[PDB]
Amino acid sequence: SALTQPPSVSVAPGQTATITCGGNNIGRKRVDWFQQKPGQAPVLVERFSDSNSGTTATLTISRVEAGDEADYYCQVWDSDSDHVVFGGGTKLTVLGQPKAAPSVTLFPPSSEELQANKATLVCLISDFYPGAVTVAWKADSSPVKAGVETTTPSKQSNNKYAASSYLSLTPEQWKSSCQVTHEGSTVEKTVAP
Amino acid sequence: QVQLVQSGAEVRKPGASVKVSCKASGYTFTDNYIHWVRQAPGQGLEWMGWIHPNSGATKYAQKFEGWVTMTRDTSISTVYMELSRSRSDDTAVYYCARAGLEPRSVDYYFYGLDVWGQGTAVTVSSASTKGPSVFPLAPTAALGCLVKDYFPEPVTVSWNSGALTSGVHTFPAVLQSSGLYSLSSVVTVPSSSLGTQTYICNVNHKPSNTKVDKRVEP
Repeated sequence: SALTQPPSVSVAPGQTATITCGGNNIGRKRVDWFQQKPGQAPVLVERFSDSNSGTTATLTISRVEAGDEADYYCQVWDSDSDHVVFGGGTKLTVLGQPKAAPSVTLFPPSSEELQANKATLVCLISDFYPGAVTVAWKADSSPVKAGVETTTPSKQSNNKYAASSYLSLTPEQWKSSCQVTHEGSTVEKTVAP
Repeated sequence: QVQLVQSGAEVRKPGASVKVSCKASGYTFTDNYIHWVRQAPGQGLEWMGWIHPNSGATKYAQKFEGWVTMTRDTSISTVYMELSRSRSDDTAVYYCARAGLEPRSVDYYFYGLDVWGQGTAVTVSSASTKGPSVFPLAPTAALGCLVKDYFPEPVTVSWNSGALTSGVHTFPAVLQSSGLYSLSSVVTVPSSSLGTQTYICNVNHKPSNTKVDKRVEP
């Protein structure tokens, strides 16, 4: 078979969320649901209840908290082939936070780096949410899409996301800024000898 | 009680043969199927197959056939799963799970996977071990240290040997197109904190036995 699952579901606390695993001939087959909190092993699963329309199986969470936030996978078993099939996965986001703004910090090369004949610019982004940013570098007001390294937004202990970006260039190009976008609201920095 | 305890993380070079173990305790080992499933970095779950500890019969997923082999020991109640010629696209976390969840009827006779192992993180890379290259960053005021080019991504940064713990923020690492990791850690201080005390960053990178202490001054 093949189970189709919605990529993402967003729900505010104290509400009710439904996740829909969709397949065919899900008649006598029973779908199992798995909860996987980030960085942990998944566990099989009084608010959690399940259903099966024969073509659609649904996992329902009534009165959502924060500890309910996770990836949820559904799975069955094709008797005919003997193969276990899993869903695509759903990132359940529980909107328990208010908009915020990134804190960009740009640092120059440590001189010694030039002594080793390199140039690396670090742009540090912290305390931002929702969790995506479109970083873009620039050399003297001109775009730079060459030697850019960025990361996946990562959750802090304090529940906000943080990311960093490094610009890998040469000292030659150095004495010869940082622009971070978040929901339109672009934040800038400075680069100078 | 009932649990499966897996082996420790693996970092191996391609062409190697990673074998992961899964110890079964808390129940009669020979009673239940044990499945293996893998999870690619930040992706979903993909079934690899199952093995019966009793008979030793196995069943591998179509995609996972001829290169992966599942085994059982019994004498010590442990199932193994082996990639004999591992590749870079094999980097993922591997879970074993027990099928102990009872069945409803005869229309769907399949034991559900209730107790899962802790997972074993296997990283396959042709990159070799490299000690870090720490650089000091000049500057509320922000300080910090930039640690570049190192492998693997297992390391730790502290400040003035455990002193500074307040305004410290250590960022996660980036994986570059070279296969080497990089990170930076920064401290936010009151704007006149440099003159009173000079700060020092401490970097511990166990896989290369490298420890560096770097003084940070403008």
